[PDB]
Amino acid sequence: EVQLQQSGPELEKPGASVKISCKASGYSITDYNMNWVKLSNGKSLEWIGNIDPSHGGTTYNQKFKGKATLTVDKSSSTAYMQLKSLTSEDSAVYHCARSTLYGNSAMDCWGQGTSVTVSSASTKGPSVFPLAPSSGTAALGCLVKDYFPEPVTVSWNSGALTSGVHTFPAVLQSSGLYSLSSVVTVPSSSLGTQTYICNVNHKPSNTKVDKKVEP
Amino acid sequence: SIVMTQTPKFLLVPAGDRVTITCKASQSVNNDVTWYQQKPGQSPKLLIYYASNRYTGVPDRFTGSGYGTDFTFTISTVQAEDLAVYFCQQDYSSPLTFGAGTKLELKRTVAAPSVFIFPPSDEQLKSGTASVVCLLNNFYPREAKVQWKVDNALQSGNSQESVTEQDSKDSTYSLSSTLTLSKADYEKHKVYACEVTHQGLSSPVTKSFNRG
Repeated sequence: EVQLQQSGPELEKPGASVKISCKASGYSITDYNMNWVKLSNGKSLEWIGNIDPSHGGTTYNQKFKGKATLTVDKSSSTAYMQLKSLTSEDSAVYHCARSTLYGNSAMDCWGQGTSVTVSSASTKGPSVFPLAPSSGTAALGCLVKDYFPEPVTVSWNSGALTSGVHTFPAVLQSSGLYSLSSVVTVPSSSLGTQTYICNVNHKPSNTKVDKKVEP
Repeated sequence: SIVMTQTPKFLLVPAGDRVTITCKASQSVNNDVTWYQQKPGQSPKLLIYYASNRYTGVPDRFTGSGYGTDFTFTISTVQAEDLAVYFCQQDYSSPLTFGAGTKLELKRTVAAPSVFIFPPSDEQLKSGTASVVCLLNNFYPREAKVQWKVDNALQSGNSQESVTEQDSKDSTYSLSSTLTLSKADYEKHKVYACEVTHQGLSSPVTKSFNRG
């Protein structure tokens, strides 16, 4: 029942700052250390530092001194990491993860990650277009076109449909905008009797679209 | 900082095979080594701590060993769901540092793609652009050639593709390619075709439609 719930994805301009949250539930945050780690696309994981949530002491990787500040709000069971003076080198997915307060730093429970994109480009929400099935398995999907920054989420039928789903990595177009597709294969017999709706969320632009994909 | 050198960078084995991954620390780190598994689209999960102890709930096919500088992580019988990046971590002293990971890939038998083509939606056409999508579904191995043709003319520079990570259940890949045209150009041509070459096919497969 232990969960670490991180704040959502963020677009930030170079030179700005961002404060990422990590809310603990199912345990008391003060009983364990909290760690923060960074993963940049095509690089190795890096440990930023830790914080003792009970009394507030911190250890930083020297590479992140002056870049990251770790705090905790005990009253709300929430750990925070502020990233300052942002540059494109800070674009990454950041996780919080707990480990023992007085012992080893094996990180046994991780947050879901927070994507930060540092860019001067403006946010743009996607258009969502059906990939309609046509002429005993059928394929159908949704095209999630022209958004910035990453990420988006796609589910099918509010999460009730998972088997046979493939949501592809986004591609970056020359316009500077991403596009991705999500497809599913289903029994051809179901096309006239089962509803298929893709649920698309692009949090940075506050875009939520449900699109029915009709045969 | 302490460097963790992880080898091999990639493993390709069929289900049922054993594998051993190695992490070499640049100085002694005693038993302060942890191993994590990161499956596609998920956060890392703890598997082994203090070099050789399985975390609660971890299947018994996973073990680790070592003390000093040479550490290993072993899967006695690789399963399809074990597709993941595995990485080591030292916490002997700060900063914690990680190996660069080993991507465990599943070898399975050749499987030809099922190929599907999707015209642009009328909804998109109202907006001035036309995207044509070709899907290659559930194939193996990953290498595949997709060629777009419009009225039999080979296209270049106006498509993009991406490929999923291996499926955790059947070990296949899928590939999506999008041909992007202006609406005006789309409405000047009739036959839209995607031609697929793959080692599971005895000759290329073409899926096409006639606009309208």
